[PDB]
Amino acid sequence: YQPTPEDRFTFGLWTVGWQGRDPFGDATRRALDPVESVRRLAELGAHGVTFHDDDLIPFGSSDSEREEHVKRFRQALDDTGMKVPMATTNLFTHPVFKDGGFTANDRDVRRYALRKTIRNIDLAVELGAETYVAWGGREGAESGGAKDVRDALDRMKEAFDLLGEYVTSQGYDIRFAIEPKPNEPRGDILLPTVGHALAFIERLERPELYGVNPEVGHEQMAGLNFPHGIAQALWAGKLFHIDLNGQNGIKYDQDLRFGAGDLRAAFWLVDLLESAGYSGPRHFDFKPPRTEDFDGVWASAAGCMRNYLILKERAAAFRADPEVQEALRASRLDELARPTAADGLQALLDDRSAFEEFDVDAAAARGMAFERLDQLAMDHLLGAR
Amino acid sequence: YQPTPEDRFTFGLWTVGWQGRDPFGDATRRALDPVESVRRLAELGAHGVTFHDDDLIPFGSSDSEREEHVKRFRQALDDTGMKVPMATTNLFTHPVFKDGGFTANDRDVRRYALRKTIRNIDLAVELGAETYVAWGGREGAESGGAKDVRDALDRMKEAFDLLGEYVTSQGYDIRFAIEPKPNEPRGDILLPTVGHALAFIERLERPELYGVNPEVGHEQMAGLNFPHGIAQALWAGKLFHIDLNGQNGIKYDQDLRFGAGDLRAAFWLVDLLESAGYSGPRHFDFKPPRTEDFDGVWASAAGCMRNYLILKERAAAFRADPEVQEALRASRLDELARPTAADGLQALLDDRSAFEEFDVDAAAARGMAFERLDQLAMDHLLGAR
Amino acid sequence: YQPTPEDRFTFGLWTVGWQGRDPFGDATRRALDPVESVRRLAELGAHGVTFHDDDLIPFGSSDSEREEHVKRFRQALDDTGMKVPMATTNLFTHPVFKDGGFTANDRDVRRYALRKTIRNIDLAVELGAETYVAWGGREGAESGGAKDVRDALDRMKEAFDLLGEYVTSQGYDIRFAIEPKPNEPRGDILLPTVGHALAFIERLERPELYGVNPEVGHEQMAGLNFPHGIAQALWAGKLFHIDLNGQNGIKYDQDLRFGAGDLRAAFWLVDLLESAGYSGPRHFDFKPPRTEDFDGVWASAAGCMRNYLILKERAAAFRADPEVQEALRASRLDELARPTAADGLQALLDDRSAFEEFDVDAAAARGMAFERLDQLAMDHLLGAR
Amino acid sequence: YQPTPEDRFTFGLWTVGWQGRDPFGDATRRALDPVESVRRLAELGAHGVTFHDDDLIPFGSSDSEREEHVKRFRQALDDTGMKVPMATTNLFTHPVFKDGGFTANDRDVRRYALRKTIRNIDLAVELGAETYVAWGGREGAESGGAKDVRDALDRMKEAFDLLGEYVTSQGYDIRFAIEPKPNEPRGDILLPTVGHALAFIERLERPELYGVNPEVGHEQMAGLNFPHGIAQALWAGKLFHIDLNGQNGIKYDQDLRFGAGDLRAAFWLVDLLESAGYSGPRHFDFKPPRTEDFDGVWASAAGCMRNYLILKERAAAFRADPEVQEALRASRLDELARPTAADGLQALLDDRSAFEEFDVDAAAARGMAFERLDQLAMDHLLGAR
Ligand SMILES: [Mn+2]
Ligand SMILES: [Mn+2]
Ligand SMILES: [Mn+2]
Ligand SMILES: [Mn+2]
Ligand SMILES: [Mn+2]
Ligand SMILES: [Mn+2]
Ligand SMILES: [Mn+2]
Ligand SMILES: [Mn+2]
Repeated sequence: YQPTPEDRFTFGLWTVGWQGRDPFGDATRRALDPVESVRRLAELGAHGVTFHDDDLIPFGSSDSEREEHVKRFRQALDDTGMKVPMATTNLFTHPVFKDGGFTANDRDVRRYALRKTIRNIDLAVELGAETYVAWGGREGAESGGAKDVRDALDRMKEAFDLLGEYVTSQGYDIRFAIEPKPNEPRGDILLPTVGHALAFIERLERPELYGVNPEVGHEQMAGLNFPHGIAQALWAGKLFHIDLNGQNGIKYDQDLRFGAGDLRAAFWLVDLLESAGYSGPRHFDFKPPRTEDFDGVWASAAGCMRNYLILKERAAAFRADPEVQEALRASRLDELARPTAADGLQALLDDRSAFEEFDVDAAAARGMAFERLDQLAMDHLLGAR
Repeated sequence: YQPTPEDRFTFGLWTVGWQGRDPFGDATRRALDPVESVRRLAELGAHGVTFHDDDLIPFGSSDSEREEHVKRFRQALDDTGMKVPMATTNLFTHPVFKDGGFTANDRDVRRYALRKTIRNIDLAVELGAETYVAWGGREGAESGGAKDVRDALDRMKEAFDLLGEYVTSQGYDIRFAIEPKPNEPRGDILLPTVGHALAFIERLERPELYGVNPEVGHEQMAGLNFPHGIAQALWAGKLFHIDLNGQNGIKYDQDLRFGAGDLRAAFWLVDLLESAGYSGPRHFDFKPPRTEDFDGVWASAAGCMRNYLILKERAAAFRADPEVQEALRASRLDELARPTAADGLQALLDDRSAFEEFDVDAAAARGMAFERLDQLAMDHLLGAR
Repeated sequence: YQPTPEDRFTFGLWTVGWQGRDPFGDATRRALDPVESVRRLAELGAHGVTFHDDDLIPFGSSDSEREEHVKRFRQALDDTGMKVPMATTNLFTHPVFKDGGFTANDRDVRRYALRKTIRNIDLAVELGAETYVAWGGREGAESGGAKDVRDALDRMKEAFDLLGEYVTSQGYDIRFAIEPKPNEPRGDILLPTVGHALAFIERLERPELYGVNPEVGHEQMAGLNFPHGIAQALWAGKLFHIDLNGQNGIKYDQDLRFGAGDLRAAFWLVDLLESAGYSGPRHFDFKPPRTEDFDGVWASAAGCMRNYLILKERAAAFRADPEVQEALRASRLDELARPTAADGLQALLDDRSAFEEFDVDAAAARGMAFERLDQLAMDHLLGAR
Repeated sequence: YQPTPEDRFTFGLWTVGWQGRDPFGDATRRALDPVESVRRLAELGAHGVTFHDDDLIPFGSSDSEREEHVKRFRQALDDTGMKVPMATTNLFTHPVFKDGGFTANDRDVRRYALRKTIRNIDLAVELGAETYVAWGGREGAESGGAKDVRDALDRMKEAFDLLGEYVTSQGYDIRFAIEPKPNEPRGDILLPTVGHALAFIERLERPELYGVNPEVGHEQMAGLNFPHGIAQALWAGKLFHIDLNGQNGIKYDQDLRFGAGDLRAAFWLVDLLESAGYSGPRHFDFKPPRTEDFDGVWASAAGCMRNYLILKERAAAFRADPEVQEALRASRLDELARPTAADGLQALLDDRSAFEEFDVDAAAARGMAFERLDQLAMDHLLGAR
């Protein structure tokens, strides 16, 4: 279960570089040099890294400081052949963004947010990012009066439309991926799920330019089925990127290493991604627990990729197993793929077998055989076949 | 706080009619005659009633039995002047639907589900329904292998497309409203939130024919902000109908009377509906707790309407209060309503005041004054102003 | 992973015998004869069965009907050598119990609840039950005014004290196990967690007679760590019995087969039970999903026991692995077992190494190595060592 | 609704003093001088303030630095007549506590934690604290192997026993209050609910010295009914102190001002505290949202107290209302207060009216009238009576 760069595993600078500050705790680790992160992740078999602007270039950097940070980073990338498939803006950390970036009540803040984003889009393109992620962590409210959500959605559309106009004007190929999260740090965050983000995108001027960057933990913070959400994103053609981590149901965003939290959900996710032929980065947005030293950081990072590869093997064996294939037939997964009424409305209306002469009781009596199928899945996950 | 018909309060037959069977409990109340329900609801100042097919006509009724049930119901409606603004299909109760209606793995069940729906659409239109609701309560899974969600969404789209074709073919004015729910009775339900439903609708052949019927409790079962969800639905022009009730956060679907559960959320919902000039039914999908006799049923129903009317008064008083108008200005709600960059992309890019010359620290230092605003809101809700 | 009776796997009649009625659904399976359940479970390698009074003897049975039901049951038990280690009362299904048994507001209902319980205690003793379970599913409220909880706890203590007096008076060896659940079917249930039940027991007249019967799904309905709860129960000497099943975090009580839901929690539970040398029944309180026919029922039941046995093997291999043993030392699990201050208060106060001369920074710099340990645990669970 | 000192409203230094650092955000406010906090809180009509050691004296202060901080604080207290009814230790912020204080795997950390606590107990007593709170925020785990919970509870008991020995040895009157929290910042925290804490206390050497300090938000993070929890604490005689704030169900710890979050729960809490004649501090552990400037801080703090006083008025009016007294009788709350079987076990056994001759159907038919009662409660809360 050794990762190779062809596996397209990527990590945010901010993941292995998390110093372990939480709402009740000071840092437990010194800052990481992005250069060290690039080299160490390469050694572990990573494909690439990602960054917020402010991960790579300290906020408030001079142009000359900015140049030096980027130069050193590119030297590390060039030396190792590591890629930068995705980049994003920090519109959450600085107190200016305390009521949001794109949907800050203060108009001057909204304009600044856009300029900050646009600057980093340029850098992303220079570094070869195919996807530009937007997580609106500060977009929302703790109280009802604070935020008119219709107005906020107007501002959010305006922002994303302007970003679309910008990339088009520049002839960039980069696409946008909106990252939903239901809450935290805001009491409620706008576009709280994959669903809300997908719906919003349809109302943008150039919807083709926007998809989703769903995160395992985020959907699970709403107690939602992450594989189901990813399925709908795939169905919409909108899975531009994905964030992989672990979460123990409905609490604060834990950002455990992938495979931790809901193990079975991780299995069904990997099954879906591989079955669907998702070709995007397998990106880990995770935090090595602050209990850990740097040995633990790199162990946790390695664990992300290991767990993906184990689950990939087990999902593949599941699908390849003739006993499972028969179980799928027994459960009529194959019938689910048949059109309901390719014969058309009139044919359906005129079909006595579909109502008048439908034996509801015979149909009802048919077991779905789902439990046998699921225990085959369990056996395969646990290598108990 | 006396309800009158022009308040547009409506109830499902299945609400006041709930006999109090739960997963651990037998009925605590005898079945209600729909005729009595109509009469009692009329006396309480209800505008209308709604029904599943199987609430009005017992499943498997003969034509003569069906005619007699509909005859008696129509007489009650005519006697009282009660309206039927909405109806729906029961695609969840009968064992045949144990793996779904429209997305049953069994093709013959999918076809039956459609025929059952179409039959009731005709009756709904006869009785004057402007909205036809679909709650796909059995669409989903308890286990990962049981349901291919991409295939399921293909079948779901086919079903809704066919229903659209049908209403078009008949020259009906009735529109569909998809009712999301995250879980229960399936382990996970497809289209689990307002977001997922809105997204799905955009992929239908005739999206204009479909909106959402969000339920307070359902969004809150995912820990989501219901007012925020309703805001997004309104933003999308897709709030065709709404289900009002109470829920205490993330647990089984409680269907408490409206005002119970999250009282603050109820306030902000009514504020939004009234502000936005929602003109649809105020429909209660609730269950009088099984502790109650019939006196308690009618008390609970009266409570739904009473609570709406109190909250309406308090929300209106909030928005009218000069002190609140000043607080909203202090919190820059007015700035939120102004376009971020009506001067356009190029002007934004060239605006040094938006970046190089933006005083981030001065902006960050401005308090949002949200707490003062919210306490004004609290004072108004509690009548302590 | 073949179960043997020595494994002490037990099932409620109501588990495999669940006909699949849920709050939105009619039965999907015919009723099971307890006699068939005994014989089929025996064939699958079960140790025993359990029952509510009303599972074995239909409510309202004549004495002669009661005698015939029990006679047939005992013939099946005697034929197979199947045991009845636990029994319980149904104080939830009948509408009389709509506001509770022991803490019904109606005093006459409370007295009836006790008499119903006492009758079944006698039967339990006849059948050789070592544990008598009480799940107060109807003890609680949907509204604040309905239930004075101090009064309710007075009534609950009175009831349990009377039950203690009864078993003592009869010289029975049977002990009581209180089963917590946070909600459902009541909006909130009294003694909602293992903690609340443990605390309550300490205030009973004869606390030695009472322990807990924790259920996986129930604790997880409060988003709690079930293994942690079981640890505290073990610490208190109060794990008389346990209910094993699966649950996907915070929603309605799913009662999935054991191993389903939170797989990693199941692993850590089995690790703890085996490590602690828990000698009580491994009891499954689960429901074969209503999607299933009887083939699926028995497959689901078999899966309960299979999953326990796989997890038992993996937990044992984890603990036996010298690499894991070293990881545990690296993480100072062994230091956790050392008394903090066996040298006593004065010694601690006078110990400069404990404050004045404690190098906080050196201590802080020590990594806990928890991530390496946890990935060893993951490898072992998945058989990827 | 003007607060005055005799209302016993108290605030942590860390509440109004919160600089607004969260897991995704830098400070939005400058540090507050405790002297200013004391003065401002006094002007708002606060009774008292509380502190962690490290709120009052910066970690690692010299004796001269410590004396100067305490000197200035004492002067503020003396100037204003503000009391210090409670204090506590910070065993969570410093990296040394990253795996806990009392249940750190590292023995030397456990000993340090105790010495740090004991130092502050002395200061607490000097300043007139009647209660010493312990929130073990770092006691727990993110992973299953990291913490043996039985061993941890052994260490936790040792720690609390030693603290009991200390206060006894010094002849202090101060009592301990353990503050439960289910999670955050640990993945799971030991003693996660009021229940678990109550249970644990019963196993201490001197249980009379220990109660609970429950927090609204903490119980609600497990989706529990806070009033119910407080009722059980009162029942046990263990409500030594209470933390008041707001929380929106199952998510990160929000620490909204009291009255925000679950408003209904706030009502029923105040009703209970006042009815039970709780005489302890009404302490607010809250954070003014980081959106706010200092004007917003003091508004938020004022809101805490205002909301308590409104709810107090409404609860008193509810209980005083003859209509409510009648509704409570109709719902048999008076019957709940009567012993079930003061006639004793034998009399109960011999009472045919309790079984053979009990009319179950007549009992079942009696409505509980809970909905009428609750709507009276709603009317009173909203001032609509
Ligand atoms: Mn996250
Ligand atoms: Mn992410
Ligand atoms: Mn509902
Ligand atoms: Mn509904
Ligand atoms: Mn259960
Ligand atoms: Mn159970
Ligand atoms: Mn808190
Ligand atoms: Mn607190």
